[PDB]
Order: sequence, then C-alpha cells, then structure tokens
Amino acid sequence: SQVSPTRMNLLQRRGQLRLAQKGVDLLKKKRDALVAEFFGLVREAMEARKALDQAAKEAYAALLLAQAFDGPEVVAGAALGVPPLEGVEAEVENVWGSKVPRLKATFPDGALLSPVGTPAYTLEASRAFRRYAEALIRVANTETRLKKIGEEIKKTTRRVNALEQVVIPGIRAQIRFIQQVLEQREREDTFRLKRIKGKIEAREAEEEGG
Amino acid sequence: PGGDMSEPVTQSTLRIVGAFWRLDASLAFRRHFPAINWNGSYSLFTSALDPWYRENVAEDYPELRDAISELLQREAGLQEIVQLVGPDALQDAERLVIEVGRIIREDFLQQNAYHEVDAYCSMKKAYGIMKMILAFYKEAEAAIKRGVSIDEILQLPVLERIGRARYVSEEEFPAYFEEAMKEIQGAFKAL
Amino acid sequence: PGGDMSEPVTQSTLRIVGAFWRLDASLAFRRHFPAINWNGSYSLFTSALDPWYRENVAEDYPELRDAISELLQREAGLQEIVQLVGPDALQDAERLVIEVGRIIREDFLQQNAYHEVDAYCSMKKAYGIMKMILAFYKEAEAAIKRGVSIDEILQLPVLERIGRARYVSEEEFPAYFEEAMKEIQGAFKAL
Amino acid sequence: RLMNNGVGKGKTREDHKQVSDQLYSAYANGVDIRKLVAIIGEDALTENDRRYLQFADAFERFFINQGQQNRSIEESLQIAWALLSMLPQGELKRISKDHIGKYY
Amino acid sequence: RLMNNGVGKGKTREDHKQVSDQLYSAYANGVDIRKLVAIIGEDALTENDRRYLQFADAFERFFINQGQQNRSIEESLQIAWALLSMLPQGELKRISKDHIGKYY
Amino acid sequence: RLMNNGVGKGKTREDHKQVSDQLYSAYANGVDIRKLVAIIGEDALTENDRRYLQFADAFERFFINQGQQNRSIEESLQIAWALLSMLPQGELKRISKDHIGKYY
Repeated sequence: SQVSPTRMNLLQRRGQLRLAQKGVDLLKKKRDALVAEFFGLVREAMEARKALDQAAKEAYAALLLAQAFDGPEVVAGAALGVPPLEGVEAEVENVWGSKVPRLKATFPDGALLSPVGTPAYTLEASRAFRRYAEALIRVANTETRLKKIGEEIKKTTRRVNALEQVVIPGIRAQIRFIQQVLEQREREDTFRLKRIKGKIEAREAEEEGG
Repeated sequence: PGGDMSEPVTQSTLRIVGAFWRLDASLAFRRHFPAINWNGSYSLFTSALDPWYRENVAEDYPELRDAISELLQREAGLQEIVQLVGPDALQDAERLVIEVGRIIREDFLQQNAYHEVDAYCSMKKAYGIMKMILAFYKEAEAAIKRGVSIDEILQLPVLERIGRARYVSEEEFPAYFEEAMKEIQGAFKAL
Repeated sequence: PGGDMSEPVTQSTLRIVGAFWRLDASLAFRRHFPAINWNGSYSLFTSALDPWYRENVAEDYPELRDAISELLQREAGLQEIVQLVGPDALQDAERLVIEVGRIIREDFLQQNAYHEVDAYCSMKKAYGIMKMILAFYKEAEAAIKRGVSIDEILQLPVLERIGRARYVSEEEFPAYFEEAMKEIQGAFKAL
Repeated sequence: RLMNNGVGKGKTREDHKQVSDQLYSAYANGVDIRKLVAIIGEDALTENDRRYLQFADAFERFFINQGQQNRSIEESLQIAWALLSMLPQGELKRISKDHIGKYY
Repeated sequence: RLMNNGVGKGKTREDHKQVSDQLYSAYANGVDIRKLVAIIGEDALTENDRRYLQFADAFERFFINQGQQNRSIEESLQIAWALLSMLPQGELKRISKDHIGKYY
Repeated sequence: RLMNNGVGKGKTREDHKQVSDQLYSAYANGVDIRKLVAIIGEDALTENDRRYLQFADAFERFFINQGQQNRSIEESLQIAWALLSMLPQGELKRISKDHIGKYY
C-alpha cells in the first residue's frame, strides 16, 4: 500500500537483510544434516523381505500337492488363531507445517494355531507367514518414512530457493532506493546553502561602502 | 521530528548524558504503555546502585534481576528464528522460553497511568512479582525435562493467577504472593 | 522520471484531480495496451454515473459489471498463495477461480488499438462479453459442486468460442450474444 | 488523547475502559498472525491460534463496516461484545473478571 | 515502437507482421514454466509444456546465436519457420491460415 | 590486521601463532550449532560436534569473562589449551602435533 519512506529505515531495513541473509545463509547448513539422515534410511529398506518372500512362494505353490482346494479348507478349519487384525501405533516425529502421523502396526501374526498336526503343508505354509508378515512390516514402515522425509528435504530446499533469490535481490532493491534518495536530499542542501554564502559576501561587499 | 534517531539534535543527547531509554514506536501502536524497547535502551547507572539496593530492598535482588534480563535480552535469540520458519519446528525448550517471556512483557511491563490503582508500586511489591516468574521458569524447565509438556501447562489455571496478579494492592500483596508460593510446588509435582 | 510515484508532479496532480488511471511498467513487458492497472485506479464518479448507466446500457449493468470486480479482486489474493504453494495443493473448487480470472484478461484487456476491431467498442459489446463470463462461473460452480473435477470444464470448447469475443464486427454482435448464450447453458449441460 | 475523561463514569457503560483496550489489543494480535500465516504455510496454527485469525476478517468486515445507517452508543457496544464473544474466555486478560461475565 | 510499417506485402514479406507476435507469445509461456520447475517438480507439469520447453531451447541457443556469419532476411524467416515447427498447429492462434500450410 | 610480527618462537612464546588460529575457527563452528539446535533438538548431533557445543559454553562463561582478575600472557595461554581439550583430539589440525604432545 505504501512505498517505504525516506529515512530511518536505512539502518533498520539493512538489518532486515542482516537477519535475513544470515538466517538464510545458515538455514542451508541447518538442512545439510537432515540430508545426511535421509541416507541412513535409504540403505536399509528391502533387504530380508525380498529374501524370505522367495521361499515363501516355494511352499505357496508347492503346498498345492492336492491342497488345491484344501487351502479353502485349512483357512476355514484354521484361521483367526494368531492375531490377524489391529495393532497400529501412530507415531509422531518431526513434521513441519500442518502436522503428519506415521506409524508401525505390529501385533502377533504367524505360527501354528491349528489343533494338533493335521495336514503338513498347512503348518509349513503358515510358517511362511512368520517370514512374510514380519518382513512386510519393515518395508511398510521404512518406505513410508523415506518418502515423507523426502518431501521435507525438497520443501526445505524450496524455501532455500525463494529466500535465496527472491527476497534478497528484492529487499536489496529497496535499500538502494533509500540510498539515492537520502543522498539526493543533500545535494540540494549544499547547493541551497552555497547561495546563502554568496549573499553574505555580495551583501557585505557593499558594507565596505564608498 | 522524524523517527530517525539519526537526526542531530537527538543524537547529540546521547554521548553527553548517560541513562538512555528509547521509546519504541511500533510497540506502542498496539496498546501497551509505557512500553519501551529494551533492546534499544540502556542505562549506565546500574552498578553504583548496588549498595543501597542490597540493604534497603533485599540482599539477593540484583542476582534475581539479572536472571530476568537473562531471559529477556536473550529471548530475541529465538525471536528471529521464529520469523524465519515460524514457531513451528521450534520444539520445547524452545517454546518454553518464548512463552515465559511472552508473559514477562504481557504482565511485567505494562502499567497504566489511568488504571485506578496499580499504577505505582513499591519495590518490595514489584520485587515480589518478579520472583514468581523465575520460579515458574525453573519448575517448567524441570517439567519438560521430567516428561510432560508446556502445552497443557499454559492451559493450567495456575497460569492466569500469575496473570491478573499485578492488580491486587499492597495490603493483600504479601499473602497473595504467599498463596502462590504454596500453589507452585504442588501444581507441578501433581501433573 | 522514476516511474515511481514520488516526484512532486505526481503528487501534485492528485489533489486537483478527479480520478486516476495509473499505468505500470511491469505489465508493459508482457504487452497489454493499455497497461491500465486494475490495481491502481479509482474513479470518482461511479456513484454519480449510475443514472445514465442503468437507463441506457441495460439495467443488468450497474450490478453485473461490479460483480466482476469481485472476481478480479480475489484473483490477486489467491495468486500469492498459488506461488506460495503451486497451482496444485489448493482446494479443488478454487482452481476454478484462477482461470476464470485468466479469461477476464484474455477477453477484457488487450485490444491492441491497431486492428480494426478495437477502435470504438460500445458498452453494448462490452457488457456483452462481460455477462457471458459471469454466467460461466455459476455454471461451473454447480458442475463441480456436484463433484465433477474442475479440470473438466477447462477443456470444453465453449471457452474457445469466447476467446474470439473481441473479434466480431460490431453490427453482428447480437449474433453471438444469444446464440452462444445458449451454447453455454446448452453444451455445458451435457455434463 | 482526551478520552480518559468523560467515559463510563455515568457517561458510558462502566464497560468501556476495559473494552477498548481488549478489543483493540485483540486486533493488534490479530493481523499479526496474518503475516506469520502467510509465510509458514496456509496455516499451521494451533487451535488456540485459529480462533484469532477467524476474528480478523470478522472485525474488519462486520463491525468497522457500516452503512449510512447510524448507530447509537448502545447498539455499538452490543456488537462490540459480540466480537469479543468469539474468543473463548481465559484469553481476555485485559478485561477483568466481573465485567466479562456481566454481559458475556 | 514501429513495426507496423516496413512490414508485409508490397514491401517486406507478408509474414513479419504475422510471425511477430507468435514467437513473442511462444517465448512467454516458456519462462512461466521455467519458474515452476524450480518450485514444485519436474514431473508435476503437463506435457503440453515439454514442447514449449524444448521450443525455448531452440529459440535459445539455436536461433538467437548467429555467429559472426551473417544471415539474411529471407534466411531469417526461413529458419523462423523452423522455429515454429515443433509446436502443434492447434495452438498458434496468431497466424492466418494460408501461411500455415505454405510453410513447415 | 598486523599482528604477525607479534608473538614468536624466539620472541615471546612459540606456540601462540597457532593458538590464535585455533580458537577462532573453532569458535565460529560452534556458534551455529547453538542456533540450529533450536530447530532439530539435540538428538541429532554426532559425537565430535556435540562436544563443539559445550566448548562454547565454557568459552563464553569463563574464558572471556575476567572480572577484575588481571592475568598475563602466559597464564592465559594455558587456560585456552585446557578448554580445547574438551573437544576430541587429533583433529585440531591447524595446530601442529608437537605442541599438543606437550600440553593438554
């Protein structure tokens, strides 16, 4: 609404820059740290999961031996015998702007639960869940953390950009404007003042008289 | 005649006399009085006052005041960072202070010249107010460190008692102050 | 010389003035005769032109026009937030407004004045395209309120028709007026 | 300036003194978060602070806007309390406990 | 300031006057885009852009550069048409229909 | 600016040179942390550097305070040393190994 005025503000608005400039100088080397920690997450993710899937599936198709429809039977006859639903722990961790939850959902989930021996492939197959369920949890909880912290990483560098080359070259651009006008003020000062002298001397040159 | 303290007739006062108070402009537009910037201001006289204060007032007063400036002039330390990325992502020893101090100027730095009472104080009264807050800082510091959070602490009823606080007069003052002296230690340990 | 409102000659033609019609450098780069800046104006008779207005132009003019200023007013206010986030993470129904506004410029700015279509344009021709667009808003307003995506109105050719709005020789103006009035309430009633 | 004279003391309702500075200070407090909001996010404010910003638009829009339609000292005041109404109690320190509840 | 004379038929060639603005209007929509890479994403863009992107490069180091070899007004427009070429022909509002097939 | 022809190995104590460019560059490294700790907590500082925070506290509290105590060039260099011991060794790589092998 108003163009910033013409004096006072030079010093204040320069210290606008001092704060800003130093603030945004350093906000990067704030952020450098988090980029490090992104790497920590990055290695870890798929490792076992990919592994223990593969002998899981071994039995998955193998257990059809004549179990082509006793999968059905076994799930009927045996299931809901080790916890199969609920165990979400919503987690808070560093989240910027308007908040965000992450979480791990872990609760019991795989072993034997059938009464006695009963078919063999059953037991073996359910044993794969041990190796599955559990493993599927690690990637469920690392891969989501990874992408969230990704956004942040980006979002931070976003501000970095704006601040680094939107604010600074502009509020700079104001400051000059102060300078030249603060200065122009005084050219006229002198020039005006000059003329006063001229008067004093011209005037008293005829207070010499004669 | 401006606002530019750079102007000669003003400046010439400084560096001819001591004890400079500056009265900020953008402070006052809001509504306080006789609010000053204490991040402009500065007195010199302040060391050779120590004798009289010790004896007359309290024997431990100047220490108890410097810790107030301890927060107060340091608080800008955070202020700037607030305007660089919000109060967001300033965590908890963080937002402790901010708020403590928030109250420190909301209640220890604004009197009136029109409120019927409370517009004049003795030291010993004022002195009092000031000891409370320190306490509140102290115990809060040990609140978060222990395992709970300011978040609710703000929204304790006991904060507001520290709030309105200045208004009662002297007569009541001793005992007013004594009542909070009980109320503190219980109202921390409980929650 | 500054191109800045600052030198005396701008301040002094401002107290013996009626209205103002400030231009602006920045627009001049992206070429829009006249670089009239619809954030940099003020009449001082649109409180005393209404008699001849709602008598000759229409009667749907002293209102319907102004309700377009509200559009373009708000186009500003959102732009900030757009560049603060993107033309993305908005509420959906908003992203309407951003290219409604777009059209208030595509067909209500420019007009070279060097192409034998500009060089006098009546209120009628004006009001004409001003009102079409008004409609368009409300129509889409219902479309997406129901739940169709805001995207969907954008590809519709009825906007393309209106982009030639200022390319109809004067006489045959009621030719597209009512015609396309129906193509608007018509074709867009498919969805 | 001359205001602490002729106000409230059988000259306006006793609520006046404390009205003004509160309502005043709220708005001060108000637009302030108009800025902090427009930098950090679109909001990230707490549900305490939400109430503040909600009153921004309000204050300006209802109350300070006015028709040619005149007002009276009393009808004004009414409205006045209505904008203090929206903030929840325990946020108005600038008003004292009686007056606040007197006409809440 | 001029460029409305010394244009078109009987003087120059009928197309300065036309292709004038086109390129103008082309370049513009480039620069807008080049902002938005830098503040939201590199595939959070339409592909209606990927052509204007590459058109901006062509207009960039392909066209503007001209070395210390010469060019000639013909040759200019000649490669001016090449400049356009990349863009689909449904976007080029500012051009009379006849020339559109007279060149490509 | 001119201080090279100050303190010297054969003029007034040998190691001073390198003390000087130690505590300086060491210091500034820590004054950042003291601010950035406000944005991420302290649970994200590595070990070596976490100590570079504490350095600051002992530097500021004791080292530049000196009340009415007078000191001397020799007593002063010692103090310095001591504090530097607080952060991890084999790192203060401006200073040469010899000296550290005689003071710590």
